[PDB]
Parts: sequence; structure tokens; C-alpha cells
Amino acid sequence: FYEESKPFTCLDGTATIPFDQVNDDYCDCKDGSDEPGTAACPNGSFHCTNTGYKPLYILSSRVNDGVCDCCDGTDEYNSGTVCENTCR
Amino acid sequence: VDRSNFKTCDESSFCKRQRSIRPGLSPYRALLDTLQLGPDALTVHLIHEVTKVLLVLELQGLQKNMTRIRIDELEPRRPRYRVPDVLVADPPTARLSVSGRDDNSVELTVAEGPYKIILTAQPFRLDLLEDRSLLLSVNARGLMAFEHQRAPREPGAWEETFKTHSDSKPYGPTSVGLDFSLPGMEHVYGIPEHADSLRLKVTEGGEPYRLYNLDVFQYELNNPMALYGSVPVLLAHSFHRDLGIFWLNAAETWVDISSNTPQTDIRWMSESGIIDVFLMLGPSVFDVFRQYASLTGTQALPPLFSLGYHQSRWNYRDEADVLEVDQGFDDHNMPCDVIWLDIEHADGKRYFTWDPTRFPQPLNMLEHLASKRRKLVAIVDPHIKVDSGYRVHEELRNHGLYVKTRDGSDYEGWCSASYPDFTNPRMRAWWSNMFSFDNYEGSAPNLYVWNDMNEPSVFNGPEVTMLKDAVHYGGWEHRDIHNIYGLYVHMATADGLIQRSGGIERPFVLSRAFFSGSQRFGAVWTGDNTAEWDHLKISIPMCLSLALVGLSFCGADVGGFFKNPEPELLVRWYQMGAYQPFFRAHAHLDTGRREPWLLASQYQDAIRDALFQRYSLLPFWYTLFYQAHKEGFPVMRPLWVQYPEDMSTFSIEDQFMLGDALLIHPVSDAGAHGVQVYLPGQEEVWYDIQSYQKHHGPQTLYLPVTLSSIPVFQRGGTIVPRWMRVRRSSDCMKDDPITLFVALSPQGTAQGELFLDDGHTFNYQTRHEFLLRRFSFSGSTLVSSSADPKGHLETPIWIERVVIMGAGKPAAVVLQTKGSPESRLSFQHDPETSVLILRKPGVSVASDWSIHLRAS
Ligand SMILES: *[C@@H]1O[C@H](CO)[C@@H](O[C@@H]2O[C@H](CO)[C@@H](O)[C@H](O)[C@H]2NC(C)=O)[C@H](O)[C@H]1NC(C)=O
Ligand SMILES: COCCCCCCCCCN1C[C@H](O)[C@@H](O)[C@H](O)[C@H]1CO
Ligand SMILES: [Ca+2]
Ligand SMILES: [Ca+2]
Repeated sequence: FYEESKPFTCLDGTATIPFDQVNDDYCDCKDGSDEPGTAACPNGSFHCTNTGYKPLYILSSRVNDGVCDCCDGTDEYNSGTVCENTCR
Repeated sequence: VDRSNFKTCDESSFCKRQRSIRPGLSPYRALLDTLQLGPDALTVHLIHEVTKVLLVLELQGLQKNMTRIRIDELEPRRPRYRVPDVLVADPPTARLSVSGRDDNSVELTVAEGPYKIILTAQPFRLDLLEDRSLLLSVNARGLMAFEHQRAPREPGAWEETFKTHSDSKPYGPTSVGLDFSLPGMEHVYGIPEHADSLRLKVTEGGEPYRLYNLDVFQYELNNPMALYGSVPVLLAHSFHRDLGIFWLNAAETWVDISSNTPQTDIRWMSESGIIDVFLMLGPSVFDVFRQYASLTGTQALPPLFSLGYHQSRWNYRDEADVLEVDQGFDDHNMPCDVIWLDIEHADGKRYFTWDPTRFPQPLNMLEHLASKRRKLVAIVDPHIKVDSGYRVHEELRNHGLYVKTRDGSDYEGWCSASYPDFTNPRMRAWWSNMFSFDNYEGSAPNLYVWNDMNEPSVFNGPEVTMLKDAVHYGGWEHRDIHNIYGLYVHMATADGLIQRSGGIERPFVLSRAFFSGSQRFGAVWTGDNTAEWDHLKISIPMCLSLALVGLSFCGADVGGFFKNPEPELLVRWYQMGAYQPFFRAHAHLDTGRREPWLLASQYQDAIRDALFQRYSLLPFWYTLFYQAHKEGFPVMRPLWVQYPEDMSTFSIEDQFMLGDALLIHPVSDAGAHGVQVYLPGQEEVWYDIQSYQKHHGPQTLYLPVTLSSIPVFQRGGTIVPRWMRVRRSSDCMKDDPITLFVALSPQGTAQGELFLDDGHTFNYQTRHEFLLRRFSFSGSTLVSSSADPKGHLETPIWIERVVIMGAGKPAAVVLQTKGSPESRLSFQHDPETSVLILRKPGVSVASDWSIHLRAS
């Protein structure tokens, strides 16, 4: 009748988790691949899309740390530091 | 060190006079006809049988198992000094009742017992007992000596010269001294600051321990020379009891220790003032800590950032250097909270100023550090350049606030500089007001302060300090007040940082010099140490000697101040420093740069690991400091404090504990491949925090180590909170989720607390805005409850994980919390180590909750 969506598999193959454990602010993958958007993994990376300019990757520990790391300010989305776009 | 620059006992005429008095029949006797007893005190006249000088003894029983003894002249030519501002209150008394009396003795009961005091008239003696157990005797060896004030004007009793410095000594010989006997005590500790063993040595065949705040260039180890601070408090420990002696005197003091059925005798000899001594009768060491804290207060609660890592040197060159150092931490993923500015930042060592070439825009530099959520510390010393163009000098000179010589002129130390009289309350008020953002131009809320050379250090002075006959507030001589000068500098600076914020922000001030009560104002450090393995080792007994006498916020310069440490030593020093209360790397002007990313990768990695361990433990450190602030219990502790009946722990100084939960044995030898770790406790278990391997006490474990090893064990029965998400500074982390590390006792139990607040204001005290949680494990349930229901805090902090060491594999894990439906948690379990990891509890740290492990 209804076909279910498949779960998420860590890029390192260490675990299979439902997609509700992706960006859920808890580290489930040894490679940090389930938390690309949060500060939850000690070895993760956050991608600064920097629309129009050179993209950069930063440490996951710099996501919502209150410091402006990406020139587009997208690393600070729920911290109480409002970052301005400084890509130019 | 150049020992010829510092007086030995034979070169200090009052020490030589006092020490020449040998054990015998005391010439002092109490005149029992003069005895008067009131609800607060017993008073009685004493007489010296030869000189006929009359003294007054004021004997008091005090609440909390203490006794106070004060002795002064009955009819002095001029008043003797009594130490002000150290005691936090007038101590609550306990009534003395006469329970026995004859022609030569009076037995006194304290309140309704069990403590008793026996006063013997001839020779004068005091005995302190609990029921039939003799705790201490006073004047048992007849060494009491009270030099009365003679008509103002043998060798060195009056005018006295040391090297080229002449002390005019207008009041002549006025020293005071008294001995104490401690039956059953073989181990004594305290009386910092000395670069010596934790367990104090007998002084019989050498020098007494000296307490005189002094700047000792290139100080050496294992000797009793006086260093920068002086805390005249001695603790005595045995299997049966703990006692403390607090000798409230601010003058140069020498302490003789002798042994003798086992018994230790202590003799205190002070240049001036009265005899004012508190006997702290315990019976436990924690009772002695509470007793002493009731007298002099508790450790000030450090703002959280000050418990992070501090990067310093003499000197960061300019704004570009500070900003490069800041960026270096971030480029190398090494956390750091504070960058320090030594004396080269000011305009030619005019404090409260900035070098216009090196630091032209200090507010901009501070704004850059604030954008990284970091702080800066600037040095501010208590010597003021004699310069008519310098506003600070002009104001102090115009208001007559400098220390004076006898002729009334402002004292000038040539190299010139004048010394503000910090003993004058108006001078301290002026100093505090100088820290306002309007007065200290270029300062900002993320700028904190370091008080150095506050002994005071005087380059052309005798023993590199102030002349004995300089004159202070109220007409007191420098000899009367010396050991509290530094404390007043520390106090006034702390008050300045509080006042500039309108009383909201907690201060952070590091001080070199200190006295009893200095714990109330900030941190202290062991001064100018050296980049050598034996100085790394001595950081433990020096900070433990400080912890025992209430100064919990202690540290030593990481890497050593003088000379260049080899990379292996620098790594081991970061590891040691990472587990000590005040954690700062600092280095002398002539050393090579030693920022941790300058080393080869293996060394950088081991240092980063140490920094990550420290940052993750910040919630634990903060909670231990809250307990120090509330109870007066030390943060860093000798093993005997936790194992008072284990005689094998009484002298241990190559390991220590943090609270009751972590035992640390840092590697402190070059080329070490293992360490001998003593794990105490008859029915205790210890978990290696790296491997999770469980070890049963008591045992000596030979633990293998590598360069990155920091031997740390968690005690069974404890719960340690950590922030596992290590960020660049503590401000970045202070709203993050917590991981609880539960180490099960053999009975399957554990407990631990957690203190949280905004990390930097007095709101915890003025608004009760904080949390104090208790975590408790028993049976198969972990519970969070309030340890102080008055504390409420709006916080996003949640519990992200629970790690349980010594647990079996459950069938189900259930979380209950008011306002939520019952939750089922996923978990992981390692059967080899019996480590259970509970995934994402997700509950607020402010809420009560329970997690039940089902065997189902
Ligand atoms: C003051 O001293 C009394 C007597 O030593 C302390 O009470 C004893 O505490 C021990 C544990 O350390 C018990 O074993 C004894 O049974 C207690 N004795 C009595 C007579 O109560 C007391 O704890 C001390 N109080 C303070 C505030 O330090
Ligand atoms: C016989 O001695 C000859 C040499 C003495 C020369 C003067 C030295 C002044 C140093 C002052 N100060 C001492 C502190 O403990 C250090 O941490 C600090 O870095 C340093 C600089 O402010
Ligand atoms: Ca996840
Ligand atoms: Ca950021």
C-alpha cells in the first residue's frame, strides 16, 4: 500500500539511523555526517555556502558559538549573535 | 637566588633575640587575684617575674570549637598593632564557666562541654582538652616572650643595619612570641609561601620558616626562605584528629617546628603587634576548614572565563601581536579565554596608560577580542612613577596618599617611584575609582587586572622591599603592616572592577603577594619559577599548601617563568596546569616564544588534548569553586583530606584530588614511560578515565604513559559533569548541553552536584539566579533533584548524554520528567568495560527527572 522512505546511513557505514536523527543536535555517526548543520559532533564540519563568493568549511564547534565564522553569517542561526554578510 | 640579599634568623635581631630563648621554666605567671570572667571573655594579668612588666591575657571560648588568645601590655607607652580587615566578622563567643579552682590553677568549661581549658598560674600555661583528651598546650616549653615597649630613642635591638640599609627603629625591641604543643601530631602543613614540601620539616638544625612578603629573584627549591605571600595558618593532621592554629599578626614572622608519645611543637615569633591566635579544634579537617572560613571568609567565586586557559608572556609586542596570538589559537583549534599584557603595554611603566606606538587603539583591540568571546588582562602595579606629567602621580602626591618616611616626605624608591599607602581606606577608595571606564581610558568590560610586585617590591630597598621605619596611615610603621600591604592592593583592585560595572560584574584579579583573607579577592600564583622539572613537581605541594589555608585559586606559570623549557617539559607542564586551579602559561622577557602551535605536531597534539580536557571539565571546576565559595572547602586537595585514616597518604605530594571525585598523578619526569599511582580506599573503586578500566583500592598501580597521557581516575560513587563540545573559549560553551559521567561505587551508587549561573555576575547572590542540582544514582535509577530550591535560572542547558561506568546492559531505559510523557532512550554498552552510554536524554538541566534502567 504505502512504501516507507529508507533510513540514513553514516558516510562511514558505522550506523543506520532514521532521518529524525539527522541534524537532531546529537552525534550519531563516528564521522560526524549526521550533523552537518549543528555543533553536536567533535569532528564534523559546517559548510559556509557564501552565495556569490568562495564557499568555506568550518569546524562544527564553530556553529552557534556566538562568533561570526562564515562571511554569509549562516553559522550563527540560533545563538544570539546576529552576523552581517561580509562576503564582499 | 642570592641568599646574602635576604636575612637569615641570625641577621634579623628580633628573631635572634626570640630564638635564643631556650625551653625552660617560663618567667611569666598569671596573677589569679586579677581574674575577671564575663559572658564573652576571661581576662587576667600576667607578670614577667624579672622585669615586672604587666600583660593582659584575654581568653575566649568561641562558637564552632575555637578558642581565641590575645595578649597585650597592661599599660603600654603606645598602642600595639591589631590586624584590621582580615576577619570578616566579630567571632561569635561561647561562655567560659569555672568548673575547678585552686591557688595555682583554674579549670574552665566551654558552654555546656565537652571542651575545657586549664589555666595554670605558675608557670603560665594553657591546656585545651575535649573531655579527657588533651588537644593542645600553650607555653608548655616556656618560650613565651613579649618584649615591652621601652622609652623611645643588645646589638641591633635599636638602630639596625642590613647591608647598606639603616632601620632607625624608633620603638626599639617589641617582638612577641609563643609556643604550642600538639600531642599525637607528627604531620603539619601550611604557612605558605615557601618552595618546599607539603608536609613541613622540623626546623631545629636549620632556619625557621619565614613569613615576610618578599620578591626573591630566581628562587630555589626545598628551603624555608620567605616568598611573595604569607598565610600564618598551620594545620596538624593525625589518624585521630585535625587541628589548626591561626596566628593573626601582620609583622615579619618566623615559625620553628620541632618533634618529640609522638608530638610536634610550634613556635611563632613576630616583630611587633600583639599576640592574637585562634585555635581551631576540628575535630575533622572539614571542621577546621569551616572554622577558618568563619573567621576570614571564603574563596571569591571566579567568573567562569578565569577558570579557562590564560596565554601570557613578558611581553606581547603590540596590537598586531595580540591579534596574531588570538588568531593562532583558532587556526590551530586550541581553546583560550584570556590574553595577557605585561608591563611593556603601558607608557614607560606608568600604570593605567597605554604605549601610543604599541597600543594606539586599545578599545579596538578589546572589541576584536570581544568578537572572539575572549578577554584581556592588563598589569597594574602599586608603584607610581615620580613624574609631574603623570596624572596618577600628581593626584596621589596632591592628596598626600603615598607612604612616607619619618621626616614626612613621600618615600621614593630609586628606579624614581612612590608607593601608595594601600593601608589608608581613602587611598583604596581612590584606587577603586581609578578603574571606572571614564578614569581608566582604553579599558572595557572584557579587560581584567593583574597586580604584581605588591609585596611591595622596591628595587633599592632592604631585601628588595620597603624600609621598616616607613610610616603608614594612623602613624603605624611599615614593620607593623608589611604582610597585609599586598592584600590591600588586591582588595582595592577587585573593588575597582566591581564598582566600574555598577556592582554587577564579578572581578578577576591575579595577585603575587597575599595574606590570610586574600581568598576573598581573586587568584594568586607562585611567582617567578623556572623552566625545570623540579619546579614542575613543586607546583603541587605549593598550591596544596595554599589550598589548605583557604587560597583555592592558585597556579604556577606553565612552562616556567625563567629559561626555555624543552618541548617535552612544556607538554607535561600544560598537562599539570590543566588540572590546577589557575591555568596560565607565562614567560620571562629573555625567553623564546612558546605559544603552543610553535612546537612540532606531536607536542601540539598533546597540548591540545590537555586544553580539551580542561575545557570539558569546566562545569566540574565551576561547581568545586561554588562549594569553596559557600563552604570554604579547598578545590585542589591532598589525598589525606579524603583519606584521613590512611597514614600512607600523609606526605603524598606527587598526586592530588579535585573535590572528592578525581585523582590526578601528572607525569613529571623527562622520558617517563609509566607512573606509580597510589589509589587509596579500603572499599573504594577507581576508574581510569581514558580506558574505563576499574581498579580496587588500596593499591599502587604502575600505569603506562605516552606523551599525551594525563593519569586521571574518577572515584566510584561520584558523578562528574562535562561540556563535551569543546569550543574556542568558555563564553562560547557556557549555554551548551552537559554529559554526566557516573562512576558506580561497589554498592551501585553515585552522587554529584552541578552549579550553573550566567557565568560572570553577582546575580546568583542578589537575585538567586542560579541552579544547584544534585545527581544521584542508586539501585537502577539516576535522579536529578534541586540541591538548593532558592536558585532558579532561565537556561537552554540540557542533558545530552549519560556515561555510566560499572553498569550491566539493561533491557530498557526510561526517562520521566514532569510535563512530558515517559521517554524511551536508546543506549550503547561495552561488555568488556561495563560502560553504558545513554543517548540524548533531552531534558532541561533546570528540571527534576529520573532515568530508570530496566532489566526487563
Ligand atoms: C565540634 O566538636 C565536636 C566534638 O569533637 C564535634 O562533634 C563530634 O563529631 C564527631 C565526628 O567528627 C563524632 O564522632 C562525635 O560523636 C561528635 N561529638 C559530640 C560530643 O557531638 C562537632 O562536629 C564539632 N562541630 C563543629 C561545628 O566543628
Ligand atoms: C636581582 O634581581 C635583578 C633582576 C630584577 C629586574 C626587575 C624585574 C621586574 C619583573 C616584574 N614582573 C615579575 C612577575 O612575577 C612576572 O610574572 C612579570 O612578568 C614581571 C614583569 O612585569
Ligand atoms: Ca544525530
Ligand atoms: Ca560561529
